Amino acid sequence: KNEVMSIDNMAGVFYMLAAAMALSLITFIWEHLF
Amino acid sequence: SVWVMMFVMLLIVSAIAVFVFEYFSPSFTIGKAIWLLWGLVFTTSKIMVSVWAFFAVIFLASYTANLAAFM
Amino acid sequence: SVWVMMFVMLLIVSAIAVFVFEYFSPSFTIGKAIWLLWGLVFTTSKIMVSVWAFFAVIFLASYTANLAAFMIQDQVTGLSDKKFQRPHDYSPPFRFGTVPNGSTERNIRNNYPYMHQYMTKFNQKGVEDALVSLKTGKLDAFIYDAAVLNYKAGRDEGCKLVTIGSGYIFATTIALQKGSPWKRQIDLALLQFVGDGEMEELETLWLTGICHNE
Amino acid sequence: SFMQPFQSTLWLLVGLSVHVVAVMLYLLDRFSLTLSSAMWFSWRVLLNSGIGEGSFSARILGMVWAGFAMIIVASYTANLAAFLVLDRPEERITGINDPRLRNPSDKFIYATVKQSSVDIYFRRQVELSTMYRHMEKHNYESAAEAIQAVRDNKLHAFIWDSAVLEFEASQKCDLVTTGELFFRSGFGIGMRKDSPWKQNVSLSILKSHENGFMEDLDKTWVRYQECDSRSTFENMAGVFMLVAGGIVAGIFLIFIEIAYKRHKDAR
Amino acid sequence: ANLAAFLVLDRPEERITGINDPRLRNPSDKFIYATVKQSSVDIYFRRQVE
Repeated sequence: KNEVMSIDNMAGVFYMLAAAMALSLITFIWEHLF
Repeated sequence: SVWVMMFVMLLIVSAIAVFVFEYFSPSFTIGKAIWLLWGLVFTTSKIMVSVWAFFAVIFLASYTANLAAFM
Repeated sequence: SVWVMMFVMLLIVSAIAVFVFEYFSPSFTIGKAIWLLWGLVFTTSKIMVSVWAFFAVIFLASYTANLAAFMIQDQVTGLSDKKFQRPHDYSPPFRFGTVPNGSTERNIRNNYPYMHQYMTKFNQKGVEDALVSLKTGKLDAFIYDAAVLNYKAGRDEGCKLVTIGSGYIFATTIALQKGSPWKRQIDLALLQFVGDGEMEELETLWLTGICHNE
Repeated sequence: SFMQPFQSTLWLLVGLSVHVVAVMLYLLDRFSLTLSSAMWFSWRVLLNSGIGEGSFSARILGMVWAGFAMIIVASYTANLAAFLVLDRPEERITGINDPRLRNPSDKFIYATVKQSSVDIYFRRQVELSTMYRHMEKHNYESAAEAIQAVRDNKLHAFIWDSAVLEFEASQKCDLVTTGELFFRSGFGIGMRKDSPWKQNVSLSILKSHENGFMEDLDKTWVRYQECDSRSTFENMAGVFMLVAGGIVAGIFLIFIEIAYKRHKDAR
Repeated sequence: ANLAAFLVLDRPEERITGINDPRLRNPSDKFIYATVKQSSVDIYFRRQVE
């Protein structure tokens, strides 16, 4: 009977939140000391 | 390489419209140009980029239907 | 009543915005408030109404899904149509034919003689006459031995020729010489064979083509 | 149909991510407006009122939040199409070939009327032997008994008289004929063997078959009656409940909270 | 709606499921099937009937 389930719990956002925090780190380090 | 297509074509058309308004100069490039790109991903030649915005709805609808494919 | 629900709730929210204006008063309600309502159908309380805007996305998605409900999931009805019964009251006049001196011809001579005076311009000779004349559009459709037409239904190239309706049967319903001693035995036999399901084995052998696997 | 079916677990994850939005945007300020500005930029984009404009990097991350929001809304519209079209819709008995008759159960009870013709067509055939020790122990005595047993939600299904069932499906909205026919026979007249009334009666019968009197009774007693076929929802009703309650509850917070801010302005 | 529809729904394909298909049962000239002569498939066919 098409063995799927009857919501969704992919990882997804977790990788996307980690990418967003990574971008925050990649940006806010570059302070203009020169 | 869908994301590659997105970054490449947005870089191209963005640089286009920037130098378009630099010929208009008789608003910011790396400022407002990128934000108004991505804003309708989600003063007459501005319209010409928002043509993509209507296709962006299709680029919405495709990733509706594609996810409607996989879900 | 769905559109009624829309109008009623927007009247309520408009009244709410009017409250919020008249207690801002120590920018048009009647103007701009309705326009900004409908605008996100498709400065604090502006927010409280735009809460609906997020549900309006749901009121988007519902009428996506509802139409995703309805966009995922004949002509002649029978002998009682005066398409047959009045052919020259409709232009062009119709084209229907039968196999000459068949039983149905006798039954419609008992039914409609003037119709026979039309139908005699439409005789055929064989089966592929009917088949090609429908596949080339030389006649409109047919009325015959209908189970035979159900056989030839499931056999078509792409199955685009379907008989009358969904199996609605009109002019409905083994030969022995009279006085033979053979009635009772053969009847008992055949009612056993009907009774014990081997008729359905015959059905699986010879009846179906594509159409019952619709 | 429902409420929000989308995992109150995940709804708490979404709300705490809204807190992630707010906390991050107000922490990324002083790197170079500090109370509720970026709050309403955030709730403007994520809810979907404006996408509009309003150093580089916090605006970058806000566009990342727009990407989040569009992914999340796409996921919602995906599942809202999905569980209104797809699986777990129903479970419908298709015929004798189903295992619900073939492998019988106690939560599926089937019955007929004793001393009937269905008793005959069963007790003649073979491979439904396992049927009888169900099918003989729960029977009835008349048709209306079976009808009300469907009405009283006592019995699930019936194998019975096809014309009568097509009527009471077309009469009342409770009934559906499912599957093909079984034991295909005819309804006719009963006469004794020495009764001489065979032949002329049969003549009249074929006259009735050919002269449309069969169709006459099919019109005058058989073909009149139809019910609807599903052509203001519980989702709609639940949304008006939630949104009406929440916004009237918001109304009766606006006065007190802003009036205390009017006291702050009086300070 | 239609972009979801004609990426999910009907007219996707037509795939032969087995001997029970009419494409073997009612044979055609645009469907041609074959084997190797003097093989065991020749045997299991020429023994059975229908």
